[PDB]
This record gives sequence, C-alpha cells and structure tokens, in this order.
Amino acid sequence: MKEPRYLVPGDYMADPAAHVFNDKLYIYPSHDWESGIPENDNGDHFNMKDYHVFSMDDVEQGEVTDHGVVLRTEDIPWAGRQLWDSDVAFRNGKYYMYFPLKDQNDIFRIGVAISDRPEGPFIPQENPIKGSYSMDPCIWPDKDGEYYMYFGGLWGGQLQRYRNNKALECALLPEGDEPALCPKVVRLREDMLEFAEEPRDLMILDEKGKLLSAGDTKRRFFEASWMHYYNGKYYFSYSTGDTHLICYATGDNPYGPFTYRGVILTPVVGWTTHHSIVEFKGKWYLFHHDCVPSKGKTWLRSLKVAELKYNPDGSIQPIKGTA
Amino acid sequence: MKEPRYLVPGDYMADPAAHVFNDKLYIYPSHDWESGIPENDNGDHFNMKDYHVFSMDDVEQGEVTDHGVVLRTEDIPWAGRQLWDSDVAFRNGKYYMYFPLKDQNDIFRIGVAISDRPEGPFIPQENPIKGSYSMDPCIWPDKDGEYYMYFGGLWGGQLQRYRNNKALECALLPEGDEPALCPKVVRLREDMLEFAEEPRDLMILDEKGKLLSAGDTKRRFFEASWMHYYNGKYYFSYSTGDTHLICYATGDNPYGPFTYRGVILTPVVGWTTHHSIVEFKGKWYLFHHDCVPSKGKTWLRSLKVAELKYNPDGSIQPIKGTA
Ligand SMILES: [Ca+2]
Ligand SMILES: [Ca+2]
Repeated sequence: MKEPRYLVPGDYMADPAAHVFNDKLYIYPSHDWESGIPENDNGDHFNMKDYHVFSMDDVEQGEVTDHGVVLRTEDIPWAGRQLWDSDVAFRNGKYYMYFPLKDQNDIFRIGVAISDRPEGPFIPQENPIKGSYSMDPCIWPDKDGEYYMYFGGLWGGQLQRYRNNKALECALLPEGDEPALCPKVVRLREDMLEFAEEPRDLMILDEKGKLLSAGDTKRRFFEASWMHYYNGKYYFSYSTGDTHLICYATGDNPYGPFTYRGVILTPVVGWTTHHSIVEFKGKWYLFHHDCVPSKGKTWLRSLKVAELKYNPDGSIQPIKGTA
Repeated sequence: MKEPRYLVPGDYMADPAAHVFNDKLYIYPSHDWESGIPENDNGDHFNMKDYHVFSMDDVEQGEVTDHGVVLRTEDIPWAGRQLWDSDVAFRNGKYYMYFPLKDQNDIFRIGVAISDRPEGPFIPQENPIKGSYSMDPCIWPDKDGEYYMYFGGLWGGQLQRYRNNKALECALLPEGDEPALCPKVVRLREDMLEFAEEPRDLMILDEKGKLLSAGDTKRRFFEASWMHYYNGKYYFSYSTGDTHLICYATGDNPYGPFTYRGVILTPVVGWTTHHSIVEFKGKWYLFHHDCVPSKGKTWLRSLKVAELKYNPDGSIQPIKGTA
C-alpha cells in the first residue's frame, strides 16, 4: 500500500490491536461512539462501552469482516464504566482478552475475558486482576515461553496515582528535570488470570542511558504500550500524548531498559494517537487511527493501516501522520 | 461489675465486635502484635495479620475461650496487608465475616469470609466486594429482615479519597465550617457476597438538624461505626479519632439522619478507641480497649468491658475513660 487504507468506514473504531491467528489478521479496537458528554480533562468523553472484532485475509486489498460485538460493559460483573484500549493473547488453546475498565469506585482496573476462538464471544471473569491498575495493556508472547503485560497511561489513565504499584494519598505528576514515569511490565502466570509477580518500571532511557525526564514530552512515555520483535531485537513503541507522537525504543529483553530511537508516526488528525505493529504476509503494518472522517472530533476515531518499513541498521522509517 | 474487666490479658487484642450467637457471647477483635515496624503517620505500625475468636457464657467473671486463629492474611487470595477492624453477621444458616484489607495496590477493600459456626475458621472469598472501600465495617440485621453495612474511616481509613463512592485524583479532608465526611451505609444482598445497591451517606446532624462540621472534632465521625437498636430508638455509635471520644446518635431507621446525643466514653489510655455494644442476659455492656497492660503503647491494645446503662429518656450514661 502506497497510501494508508481505512478499514472500517461505517463505524468509529480506535486503538487498534492487530494479531495473526490461523493465518488471518484479527484486529481488536475500541469502539468510539458519540456520548452526550462534552469534552473534559478526565476523559469522560471517551465513554466507550463495547468491543468489536475485525478480521482480514489481505491487508492491502482484502475485504474486512465485522464479527460484531464480543463484549460490553453490561456483561461485566465488576463493571463501572469506560472500556478502553484492550489486547488479546493466545495461550493454552484459548484466547485471553485483557481490557481496562474503571471499577465501581472509578478506579481503572484490568479484567480478563476468555474465548475458544479469536473472533468468538468473550466471557469475562467476575473480578478484575488482583493488583491491576491503570490502563492500555499490551500482552507480549515472548520467546522465553512466558507472556508479559505492558500497561500504563498518564493523566486519565491514573498512572500518576501510583508509586511502585501502590496508590498515593494524592496523585503526583513529575515535572521538568525529574525522571518521568515509566510504563509498567509484569509477567503473567500460566492460567493467564493473574499476575505471576509484582509489576515494575520498564525504564526508557536516553542515548546516554539516562531515564527520560518529565519535561521531555516529545519522548516521555504517555500511553499506548506495544512490544514486537524484529531481526533479533525488541521494539517498545508508545504514544507521547500531548506531542501526538508514536515513538519507539529498543532492548534485548522484555524487562531490561529500552533506549529511545526515534519517531514512527508524526501527529495525526485528532488529539490521540494509538497503534499496533504486526507482520502479515512478509510485510509489516502500522495499524492506527485519525479523526478525518469525523472531521477533527477527538473522541470519534477511525482506524487505518499503513505499511511499515525498516532500515538495514534496524531503525524504522518514519511515517507521516495526517496532520 | 464494679470495675472494668479485661478479657484477654495473655495477648494483645483490639476493636472488639461482640455478638450473641446460640445464647453465647462471641467477640471478633483485631490481633495486635509487635511487627518490628516503627510508628508513623500512615499507620503501618497497625500491622495486624490474623483474626482470633473469643467466646464467653458470662461476661463479668466467666471463662474466656480462645478459639484460635480463624483467618490470616496468607489465606486471602487477594491479600495485600493489614487486617483491620472486622465484624460478623449471621444469615442463611451461615456466618459471614466482613474484613477490611488493603489490596495489592494498598487500597483498602472489604472482603467476605464464610464459616458454618460462629467460632470456626472463616474461609475467605477470592476477591473483595465490588465497589467496596475504606474500612471498619459493621453489619446490622434490621427488623425489616434486611442487612446493612456501616463502613468508613478517616485518614488511615482512606475515606477522604472518595466522594460518592468514586475515587478522587487527590484526597480531600474538609475543614472548619465545611460539613464533615459522613460514614457510609449500604444494604447487602441476599447471598451477602456483594452490595445490593450504591452506598449512601449516613448523615450525623446536631440538635439544629444541621450537618456536623469538620472543625467539630469532638463530635464528627472518624471511625469505628456501630449500630444497635434499643427501645424504639436506633443508636449509631462511633469514634472521634484525635479527640479520643466515642459518641452516639439517635435515629428511627437504618438509612435516615442521626442526631448527635452525647459521649459514651471519655478518652482511654492510648490514641485509638473502638467498641461494640450488645445486650447479654439482661445487661448491656460496652466492649472496648486501652493500652494499660502495654504501658501506653498505642498499637498494642488489650480488650476490656464495662456495663452500660440508660436513662429513662433514652440517653446513655457516660462511662469514664482511663485517660
Ligand atoms: Ca494498544
Ligand atoms: Ca467494628
């Protein structure tokens, strides 16, 4: 594809998460809809309430299939509000969907929904994962045989309310030269229902190996954690929020510190930018979204796909955002 | 009794929750112990980890039976730390123990533990109650056949972190003429596993029908909620924290407004004061605690009991504290 292709024109789907199951490419995006709520700093206008599942056979010219709703807030027993960016992993012959959702105390937790097939209806557990907090989870099937979750999100994601997995009496956002908050990493146990250990900082560093500062808002982690593997190297990509960038870093292990490299996606139409990187049929793709069909409305996002290409030195060729 | 009696002089127990099951008197206190943790503002020195159960047939001079440990943190699947003031309720031929415990995020939640007998080991549920927060729960079997929970606790109890059951970005403690934070009340459902509704405030008014102010620390709610019914009137008693008082209020229904009456017990030796009021064999008793055996060590408390009498107008005779 020479030009970015919009996949679902009929509805507003955001925060795409693409995976390859049974030689098919499945997408697990959020579902944006027009709630009657005006914009807000706490992100109340992001009032998604369900999940659809899309699948393709050919990303570039292929037909896109809507499998319909597979999960909604009503079906979740511990549900409060706001189903945000989710992710799916395949293990033990089953598919585990990890969704963020404020509990009945308006605290962001992460729940698990299970299905026997990647597109089939997901049945949620009655309670959120023990110790879970914040949002935007990413589930990475590492080569060591284990499955790792990467989560975290500034501001509306309540990540600043916590220090070392423990909630603060009062939220605290680091400023200026102070080290910025890191995204979190935690290993999941085999049944994929709970954490196997305590989550820890996924350190993102300079080229000098120094932790990114809070003022460095063009490189500092904000949200949208994602992890993939190419040419014997790890790639941790993410969103920078108020600078509207999708950056990426590199490392040699799922835990070890990741060193910032560059920018994958320049600012797009809309305040938010969210993504997922996956290889399909020999080519890499950067699934993401912008607010072009909604004519600039941030809370109404349409998912799209652009071809991602690497340089021989391992770096990623920057992709132009719409804006 | 012509002088208050200690019940477990061999160990350190606090926050007594006295009930009458099978013509016996059962107490469900917290188990203080020297954890090696020094005193600090967040109350880490209150590091209780297990529950004992005590029973008597005669309060004044009868033998107190130590039924041993019936629940410990290590058995709770969602365990974090600090098992604080709990209470038990009898329904459906079973005994439900409602215990407060910080989750793996140091957020105070309330969980349910079930036993077939008032002293037998309570098997805890895998997850805390949905929407639960703060601590010091008190279950009340009303005459309507329903069951209500009265929870809430300031400062260490994390009540100020919440407004209308929703977590604040930053904790807020009201001051001066502002209306003080009210304790909470919620009707449990039939299986006693979850809430049947949204928790509401239990308003405590003055003699002018006006909400108690935060500056009025000698009367406003702090912790240690307790509800009992005597001669057509309800009696909501509680602790006042830094004024070391236990006061009580009167109402006509479990939800309705309660009007402040007076002080049940003046400051005792130690900072904390906690209690439970129950009638046993024609006599009313005020179960509580102080730190006389521990020579003033606030977090090493010892249970004690004193007879409580009423005036013909319905008021409660003030009991003199050790301090
Ligand atoms: Ca994502
Ligand atoms: Ca109590």
